[PDB]
Amino acid sequence: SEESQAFQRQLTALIGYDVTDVSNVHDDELEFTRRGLVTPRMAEVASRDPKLYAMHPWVTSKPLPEYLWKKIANNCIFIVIHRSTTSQTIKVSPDDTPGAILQSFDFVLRVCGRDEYLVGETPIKNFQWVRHCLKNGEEIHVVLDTPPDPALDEVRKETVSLWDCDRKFRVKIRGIDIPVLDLTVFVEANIQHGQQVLCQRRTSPKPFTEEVLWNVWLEFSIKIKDLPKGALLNLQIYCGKVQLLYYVNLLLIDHRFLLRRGEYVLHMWQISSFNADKLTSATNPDKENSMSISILLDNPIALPKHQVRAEMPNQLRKQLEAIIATDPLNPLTAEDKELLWHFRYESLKHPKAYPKLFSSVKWGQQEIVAKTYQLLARREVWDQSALDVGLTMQLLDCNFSDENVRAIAVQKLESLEDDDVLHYLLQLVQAVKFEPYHDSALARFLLKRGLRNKRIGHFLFWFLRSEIAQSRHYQQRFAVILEAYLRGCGTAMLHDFTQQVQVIEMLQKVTLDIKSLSAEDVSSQVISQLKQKLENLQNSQLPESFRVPYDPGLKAGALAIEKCKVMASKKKPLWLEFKCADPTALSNETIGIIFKHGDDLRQDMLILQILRIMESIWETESLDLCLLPYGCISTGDKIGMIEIVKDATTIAKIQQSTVGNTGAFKDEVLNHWLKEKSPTEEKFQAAVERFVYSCAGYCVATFVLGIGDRHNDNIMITETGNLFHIDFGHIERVPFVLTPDFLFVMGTSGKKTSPHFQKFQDICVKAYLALRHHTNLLIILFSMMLMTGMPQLTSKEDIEYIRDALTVGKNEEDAKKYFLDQIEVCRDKGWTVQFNWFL
Ligand SMILES: Cc1c(-c2cccnc2)nc2cc(F)ccc2c1N1CC(C)(C)c2ccc(N3CCOCC3)cc21
Repeated sequence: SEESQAFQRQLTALIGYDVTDVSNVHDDELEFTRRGLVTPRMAEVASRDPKLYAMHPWVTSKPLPEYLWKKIANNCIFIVIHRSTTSQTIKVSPDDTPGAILQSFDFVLRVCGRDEYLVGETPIKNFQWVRHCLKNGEEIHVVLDTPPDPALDEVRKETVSLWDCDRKFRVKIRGIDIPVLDLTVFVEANIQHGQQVLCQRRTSPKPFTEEVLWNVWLEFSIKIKDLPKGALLNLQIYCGKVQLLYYVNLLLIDHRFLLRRGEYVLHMWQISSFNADKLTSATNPDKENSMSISILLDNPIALPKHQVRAEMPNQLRKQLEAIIATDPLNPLTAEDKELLWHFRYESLKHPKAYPKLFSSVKWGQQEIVAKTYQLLARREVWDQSALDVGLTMQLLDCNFSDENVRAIAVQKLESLEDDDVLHYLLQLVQAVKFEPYHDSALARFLLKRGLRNKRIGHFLFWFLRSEIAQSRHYQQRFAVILEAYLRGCGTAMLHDFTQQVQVIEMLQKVTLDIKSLSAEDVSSQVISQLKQKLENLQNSQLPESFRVPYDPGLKAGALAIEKCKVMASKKKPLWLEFKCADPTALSNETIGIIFKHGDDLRQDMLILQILRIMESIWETESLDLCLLPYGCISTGDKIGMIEIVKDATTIAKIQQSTVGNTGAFKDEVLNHWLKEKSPTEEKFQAAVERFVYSCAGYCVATFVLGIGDRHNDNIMITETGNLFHIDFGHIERVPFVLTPDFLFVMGTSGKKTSPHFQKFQDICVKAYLALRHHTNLLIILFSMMLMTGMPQLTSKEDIEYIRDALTVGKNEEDAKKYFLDQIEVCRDKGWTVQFNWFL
């Protein structure tokens, strides 16, 4: 090809990884998966509606919450429509479709300021933009526009069976080789299914020289026929009690159902328990620095494909139901497992048993797996059950290495409306890390949902890009998936993405480079160089405009160079501000972005995403808690962008402005800072109200996530009362932050109970118990968040935190008093922890 000369090179610049490269493989799975994904791409590319894809209307089908109906004025909402200069307002009823607004005099209603549209056979109350304008209390400003051309979305034209082998499995350990290094070393070969170790053998310990040869056949007790698809040969290196130093993996049954054979020279990863990177089929690309193991597999041999009780004692049925009932983090004993397995079919009638049930399968037995597959072909009850994401997630996590088990989870995700895919996208993307193969139902599901929706597609991109840039363990796989998406998203977005990448690489350089200029307190000279470079950048590199990666509605244009700065901070982040590229954007507010190196923002992304989830949980119960989960995209290695939240300062700086440094903390400061930012009493008390919700939200949220105890230049408030935590990329005590200054805004002091503080407790306990009505879901998101986002060798102990936090097994009454105890610890401690942070 001759125009693939541009296209492929263009794809590599957009992906941030050369997909075609085969220097770091030992088989052809990645290349296979590229080819295997063409079909699911062609299928979505071809079946999606050209025009709806072009306008990507962002819509929901949940009920309009109680808090937003109470904001409707006599079943009528106002919409302002703009032509040239002149515009006029129109009365509308929540049920009005855009078409039923068009004939009210071919064009299309575009939102003012944004690349957001109000088109399609859904009521106007069902568009998120409208729901946003009610949320904050804004008028809906639209523009009579001609619909964008689908031609721009155009997509460029593109011999013996296994269950007959009764011989025991064995692998030759030839030896190991470190290029550069006084103890001893041995090799541990685990046959793994999920996190479960089926069989384990060791070499005898040898002296640890830069080369160690064993030449030994490690014979296993598991038969070849007893190997299940998705089994991992996990080779590990310990030294000497012992210590794990290098790990590496190899699928025993490969992507064409063939049993793995022959000579392998695999490069291994170092160490710096439950951790997604520990499961990777990827080899270490650093050939020169890293340790490698040499092995031999020999005996082709292929794995094939296949083609009742329900009357139990009382004591037994209950014991089963007690097991089904326990949380996702509860250990199943041998007794538990044997019980679930025997009552297989009774258990199948309970969708909630599924995780626990398929955790009872002895995957090291061919016949058992067969019975399991029999069982899965009988899933009417499952197939009929209403979607449960908490349940669906549990089956996609690290404890399930089975294509068919995982398929049934992805089956349920199929029914998510595009709104919920956005809510779970990040976590789903991360769950790809648990998939035993590069091609899987989960990867294809993300592929096609991404292709069907420019919004899911846009974030999909950034999420895969984020990992490709900083995970050697999973860049190859994500790269394959992203290339797949890119070859289907259509020229328009490829042009968008291209612009987006260029801009952020221009700016990352200006961050990299500026950071270097400062001895750790802003220099006078650094202002010269920054403002020079930002002018020197706008001259001949920055485009007329680019999409804001954390908000793809918003196009950013020229820089507000005058307003750009670098914080008095040790990580020297950039404070950039951009004019909106949209003339129709009847704002004047800039678009504010922070660029920061030094922090791992993948951790922020994860926590922020969880917060958006807690929000929608609250929505199901008609609660609003006015969390502020600001946009934040990680783009590379310890570097990314952060939404600047307009009119907001930190609690600490409010303490630093009235009292000064060495914080002799005063209580009245916040309340009269608020007062002094409020114009009227009306807008003041609304701001105090917003604070009661804001505070309680972040109280409940931070405690549950165990990130509650915080230094308070990490808590921010808007001039309109909105409290919100920031910089999550960090982590005697305190459950969450509820200081005398917050309490005084509520109207309390030391030991009292104002009208608002009662409401605070009321709102708290409601929020806390609402979360508990999704215990299972939060537990799994938290587990998954730890395993894929926080490198820490994260243990059971780390994860068991949220069990306690959400007081599992406890009744509603008992937990309400648990949470109220928490509040009272904060009441009791006052300024102690805050003061203690200082040093
Ligand atoms: C709090 C604050 C502030 C700040 C703003 C108002 C009052 N006091 C401090 N200014 C900054 C200016 C910069 F150029 C860079 C960073 C900050 C900054 N930080 C520090 C840090 C940890 C990098 C950070 C992380 C998130 C945020 N956000 C602030 C914008 O709101 C969304 C998130 C700010 C800051």
